[PDB]
Amino acid sequence: SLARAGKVKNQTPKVAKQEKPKQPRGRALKRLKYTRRFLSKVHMNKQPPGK
Amino acid sequence: FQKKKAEVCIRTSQFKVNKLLNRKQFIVEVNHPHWCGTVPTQLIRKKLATLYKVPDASQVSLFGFKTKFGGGKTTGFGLIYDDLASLKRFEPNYRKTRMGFGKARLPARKSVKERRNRNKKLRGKAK
Amino acid sequence: MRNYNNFNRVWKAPRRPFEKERLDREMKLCGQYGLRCKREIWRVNMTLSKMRRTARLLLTLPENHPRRLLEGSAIMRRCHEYGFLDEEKDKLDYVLSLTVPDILERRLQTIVFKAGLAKSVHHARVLIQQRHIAVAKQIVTIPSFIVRVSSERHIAFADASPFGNGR
Amino acid sequence: TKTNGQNAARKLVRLRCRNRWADKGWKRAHTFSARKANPFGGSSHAKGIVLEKIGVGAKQPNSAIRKCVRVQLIKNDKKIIAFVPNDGCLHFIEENDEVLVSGFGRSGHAVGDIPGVRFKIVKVSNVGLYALYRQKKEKPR
Amino acid sequence: GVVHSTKMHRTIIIRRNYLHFIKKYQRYQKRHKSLAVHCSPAFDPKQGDEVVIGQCRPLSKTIRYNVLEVV
RNA sequence: AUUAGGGUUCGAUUCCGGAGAGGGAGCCUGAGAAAUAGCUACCACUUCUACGGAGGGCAGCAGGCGCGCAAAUUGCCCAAUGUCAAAACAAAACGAUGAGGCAGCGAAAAGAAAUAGAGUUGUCUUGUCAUUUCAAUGGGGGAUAUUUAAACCCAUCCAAUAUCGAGUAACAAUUGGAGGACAAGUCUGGUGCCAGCACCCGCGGUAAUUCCAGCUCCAAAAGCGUAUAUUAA
Ligand SMILES: [K+]
Ligand SMILES: [K+]
Ligand SMILES: [Mg+2]
Ligand SMILES: [Mg+2]
Ligand SMILES: [Mg+2]
Ligand SMILES: [Mg+2]
Ligand SMILES: [Mg+2]
Ligand SMILES: [Mg+2]
Ligand SMILES: [Mg+2]
Ligand SMILES: [Mg+2]
Ligand SMILES: [Mg+2]
Ligand SMILES: [Mg+2]
Ligand SMILES: [Mg+2]
Ligand SMILES: [Mg+2]
Ligand SMILES: [Mg+2]
Ligand SMILES: [Mg+2]
Ligand SMILES: [Mg+2]
Ligand SMILES: [Mg+2]
Ligand code: NA
Ligand code: NA
Ligand code: NA
Repeated sequence: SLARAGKVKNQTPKVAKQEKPKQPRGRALKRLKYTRRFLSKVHMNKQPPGK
Repeated sequence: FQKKKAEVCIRTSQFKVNKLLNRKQFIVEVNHPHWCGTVPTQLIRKKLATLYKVPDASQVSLFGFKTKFGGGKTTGFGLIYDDLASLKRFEPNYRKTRMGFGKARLPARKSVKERRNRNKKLRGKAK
Repeated sequence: MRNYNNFNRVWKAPRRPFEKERLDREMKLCGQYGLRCKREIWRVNMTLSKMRRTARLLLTLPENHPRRLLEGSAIMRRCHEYGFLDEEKDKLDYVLSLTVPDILERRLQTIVFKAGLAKSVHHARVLIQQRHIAVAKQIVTIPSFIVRVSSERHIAFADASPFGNGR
Repeated sequence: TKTNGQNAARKLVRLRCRNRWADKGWKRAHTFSARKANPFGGSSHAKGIVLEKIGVGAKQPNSAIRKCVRVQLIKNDKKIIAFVPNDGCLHFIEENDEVLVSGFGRSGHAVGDIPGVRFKIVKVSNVGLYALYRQKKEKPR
Repeated sequence: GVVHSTKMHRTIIIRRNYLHFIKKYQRYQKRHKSLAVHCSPAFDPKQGDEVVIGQCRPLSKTIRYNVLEVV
């Protein structure tokens, strides 16, 4: 029919991105990731349970 | 760190006497441990003239100075001519213009080219 | 046009983009030596690969082949000069055993850190980038500067730096 | 089994030359039929004009109306079907719009559940279609 | 070379048979070249005879060699 | 280029060789040309004209129009490298050179490299956290100047009596992903075989690990996707 083009994208409620503090760039970002992955079965993005 | 007066010390390397062009040729390296910026060429000229017992400083030619990375030292090339006449006779004109006794710049080459191309259409008296 | 200045690449990407063990080992090397990106490890990898390929080609030859006597001597000289190999070992077979930390240990960042002029490799990096470090009175601003064994005793703060003799 | 003779080089050369034609990729690389039949004429992209917006039903077991455009290529007047590659991106495309087309990733093979299409839209009116999708640009005129 | 034909007047065709090596297959190919050679009446070569020939200035459209000896 | 080896593939393009100057063919001069910013003629196109006539050849440089997916300034200069020449330079007296060099544009590609470093109190041996303290440094602004033919870049410096500047260091990093291949969520909303995704396998039909989004996380990072070729696989 071609009339339903963009249905879901237009339907999706618009949610604003929230103002987060700025992450370090470059070598400091690697420093942060190293000090999180080490010096602290590992799950890198563990989520809370939910249904 | 102690605050002190800016000092400049001249050194000379690969010295050669050139009878053919009436001059001495050498690399000049300057050491300026506490100098704000670059030592101007005229200052090095006066220091070199005093160092080499040259009667007049205008017969010293200096060019192509490369400051070292990290500061405190610059290196260039130097020429000491037997007299002022030899300097003005043998020097490239741009270096003479640097020292203030060069020739005036000729008109723009585009205009010279255009006038030369106009004349190719003309016979004797007119062109 | 009619310009004959050479250039070449110094690094190569890994063949497998997501190996968990390789990724973890590289992140470790980045954290412990304070690197900015994986390209630095991969540059060391290319250097090591070239050296090892040369050593294999040389060892395949008979021991008294003039090419072996020349180039093996040169490569041993370079490895001893830059501290990649210990001066005790002098055979051609010890280049084959060189590892990435062996080269990474000779970076100016790691050397400045190990010399106590910096509190960490991250302090050493910014110290080098800010012209506070001189090797034999020459300011060196490159953290990947590979330090010769002879230059290790001449690494101090730069004279022009406020940590040396500067304003 | 193969010939082994020390002076049997000609047999081996002729044999390899003959059998190299059985490799489909080599034959396609060393003949003109694919390049002639290829609407892009061997190019990576081609510019065209949008004739009409059409809906192509996805193949079983999928069920969808894949939004495509019929486009006539500027260089050779060939007519193709090209996919519009995101959600609601069909509204960025109008009839007679100038459009840049690329391959679909499989070198002329049809891709996914879209039955007989090997092309997709990447630009319209000289701006990136994905750029319009993310509202990074505006459509001229 | 070996004499291949004596049909022409004062001119003969010789063959230079050789093996050509194909690097990829590490093997050889039989190949031959043919040269038209002027033959002086001082020689009477036959088909299958071996001849030594020497290069000279062009003597015709094809002839660039002269029979120097018949083995 | 790719490659353990054997190979596969690309080579219009900087050096060497050949060829051509819209197409064809002739030719004069000359040591050397079948020369084309030489001549002659025809064929196409094409410019000026007072209609008698007379002209043209960018596959040189720059720049147009077209063609295309696809490629810069109608810039400066002969300072360097060379060529020619009746010619060293200079002295009334400066040879020509879009060859060449220099700059502009230029994320083809290549090298180096920022986007922070040390802390204090408590909170929770580390490590995150709200702080609240220090120094350091470039990006940038400038200069006694330096460089350059002149400019511009790089370097040098922020007194040598006398020289600016970071705290949301807002001077705020992106591009693709998170079911498998393949690193990373059995999170939360929306949709309901639709919209869409998906190179392949597949996901979506009301509890979507796959779509549209927020959050979080992953990979590479001043880069990262996509298409088409090609090499390995
Ligand atoms: K010519
Ligand atoms: K340029
Ligand atoms: Mg070529
Ligand atoms: Mg050529
Ligand atoms: Mg010619
Ligand atoms: Mg033309
Ligand atoms: Mg001609
Ligand atoms: Mg021309
Ligand atoms: Mg009249
Ligand atoms: Mg003509
Ligand atoms: Mg042009
Ligand atoms: Mg061309
Ligand atoms: Mg041009
Ligand atoms: Mg381009
Ligand atoms: Mg040129
Ligand atoms: Mg739901
Ligand atoms: Mg859901
Ligand atoms: Mg599921
Ligand atoms: Na389905
Ligand atoms: Na998601
Ligand atoms: Na997505």
